[PDB]
Amino acid sequence: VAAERLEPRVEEKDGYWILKEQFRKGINPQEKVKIEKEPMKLFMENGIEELAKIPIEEIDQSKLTKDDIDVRLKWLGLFHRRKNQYGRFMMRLKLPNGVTTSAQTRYLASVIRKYGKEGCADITTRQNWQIRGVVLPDVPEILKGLAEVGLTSLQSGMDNVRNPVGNPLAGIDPEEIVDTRPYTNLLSQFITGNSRGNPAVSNLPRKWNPCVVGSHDLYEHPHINDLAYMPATKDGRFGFNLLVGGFFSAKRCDEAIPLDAWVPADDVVPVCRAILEAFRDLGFRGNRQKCRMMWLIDELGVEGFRAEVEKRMPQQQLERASPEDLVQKQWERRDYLGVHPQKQEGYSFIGLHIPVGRVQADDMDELARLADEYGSGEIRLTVEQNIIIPNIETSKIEALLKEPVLSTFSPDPPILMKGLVACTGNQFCGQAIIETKARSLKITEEVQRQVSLTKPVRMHWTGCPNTCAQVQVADIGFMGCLTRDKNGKTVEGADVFLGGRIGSDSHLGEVYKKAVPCDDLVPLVVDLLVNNFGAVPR
Ligand code: SRM
Ligand code: SF4
Ligand SMILES: O=N[O-]
Ligand SMILES: [Cl-]
Ligand SMILES: [Cl-]
Ligand SMILES: [K+]
Repeated sequence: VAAERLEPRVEEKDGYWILKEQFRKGINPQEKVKIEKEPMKLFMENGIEELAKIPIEEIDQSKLTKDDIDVRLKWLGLFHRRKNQYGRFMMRLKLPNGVTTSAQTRYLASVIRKYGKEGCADITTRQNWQIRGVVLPDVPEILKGLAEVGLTSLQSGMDNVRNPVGNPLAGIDPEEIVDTRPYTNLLSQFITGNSRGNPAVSNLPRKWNPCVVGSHDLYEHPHINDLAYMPATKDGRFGFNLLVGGFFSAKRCDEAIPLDAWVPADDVVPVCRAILEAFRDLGFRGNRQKCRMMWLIDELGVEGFRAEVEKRMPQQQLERASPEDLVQKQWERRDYLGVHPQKQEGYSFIGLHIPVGRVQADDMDELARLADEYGSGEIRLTVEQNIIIPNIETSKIEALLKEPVLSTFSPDPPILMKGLVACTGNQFCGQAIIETKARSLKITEEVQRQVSLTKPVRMHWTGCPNTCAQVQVADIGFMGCLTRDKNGKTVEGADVFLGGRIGSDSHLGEVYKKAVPCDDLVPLVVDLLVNNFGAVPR
């Protein structure tokens, strides 16, 4: 690698970071959008106020403003559903560690309630909230309303640092390694500039996913994050070994690799900053399929990339990885659904199944009511698109289990539902090839009617090769495709994946059988469960 390759390609100009004039050749169209107008100005210079007043039909008549609503608004967490729900915006938060309050939940419910049939909300595979139905004229008021209740939607889409994932049992599990909340909180504060915007990390070549591990279970999926903090003691000091570059895409899925770096616990933010600066400064900005950070690591080599991180650390210090980390390889991932005692004597948490992560406003209000009546007004989201209500006095559990809403959001649903994960799909997502959420529920219900089993089989449904629902981690994964029935008619189908493992002994699954019509999946899956996962026909 020539020394010229290491020249930073972006520069700070008037509070924002822009590609240098000599590093603009051959850039992709998204890079051109970012140069044409700085997306962060919509928030930081209140550009949204005037934009929101322009009728959408008028907005669509010019490239600049159409790009504002279709692309730049993703820096404010707003996602125009142009193809499948025209004129409506999905809105996505920052929610470090998946932690929400009842007041925040009620606020979000109040926003979606306004939109009637166009509104609903979803828990995401980064333990985050998305709300739906938003119209552009309401955006300024919603941004103000979010801030009022202590929420931000900043930098949650496009070429930004995505939701910092942590241990859903942080602070409450007797078996936790380290409470991840302080760290994910710090990361989110750093990323968003304390909810004011942080332009230093908002012009990346591509999206970038961070997580902080605090569980032996590895609930945080460190193997598939761009930066994963693995708790590790080194030379008598608590800190983190760092894994880098994990990612999924249509073209390529790769597990994170060791940076060969350990940082003291207090250096979590400094090293996040150093890694992001190196990625921002040096990353490829051509073909979008080759812009994730792993591609830079491969170009420089991991040692070459490490040197770039090291030079950007305070005092240019970056220790080598600790020989061992604190995560115990002797471990079985634990079910968190149901009632579990906390480390605080006399308290329990309850994990509740949210079918395919989908809720309506009334459901949100009810969950918020439960968290207030039974817990501490806290609702935690999980990456399987479920919830945990922590901090419940154990003597209240008997009454809680009788609450009518628990018949819908159950502490003990059938085992296949416990592990079911599904992306948005074509109800709202323009890239989706198939409908996912309704279909996956229907198929799973039919499968479980036919077989019983005791193994916690994890089934993931994703609507297109972007694999937002992570089919490569599943015991059985389903990737949307179009295929053909016996008469040659177009039908929805799935490419079926097998081989995904999570926890310490992680492994990426691969296509097992292509082009299976969705209407033919039940017998295939029933047989796979009996033959490979110990299921028994009813
Ligand atoms: C909501 C969510 C799936 C869900 O049902 O839970 C989701 C939904 C979408 N993803 Fe994703 N992704 C979601 C997690 C993921 C993950 C999983 C993860 O983070 O562990 C991945 C795979 C892992 C990874 O990225 O390394 C993922 C890979 C993508 C990709 C492919 C990235 C790539 O490098 O090629 C895109 C397309 C892109 O960014 O170019 C995409 C694009 C999109 C968009 C924003 C596309 C769009 O504008 O329509 C989807 C919005 C649909 C909608 O209305 O909801 N989404 N997306 C997840 C939101 C997470 C969050 O709260 O921030
Ligand atoms: S996997 Fe495809 S269909 Fe599903 S939410 Fe992601 S982009 Fe949309
Ligand atoms: O928002 N899915 O990258
Ligand atoms: Cl995006
Ligand atoms: Cl679209
Ligand atoms: K779920």
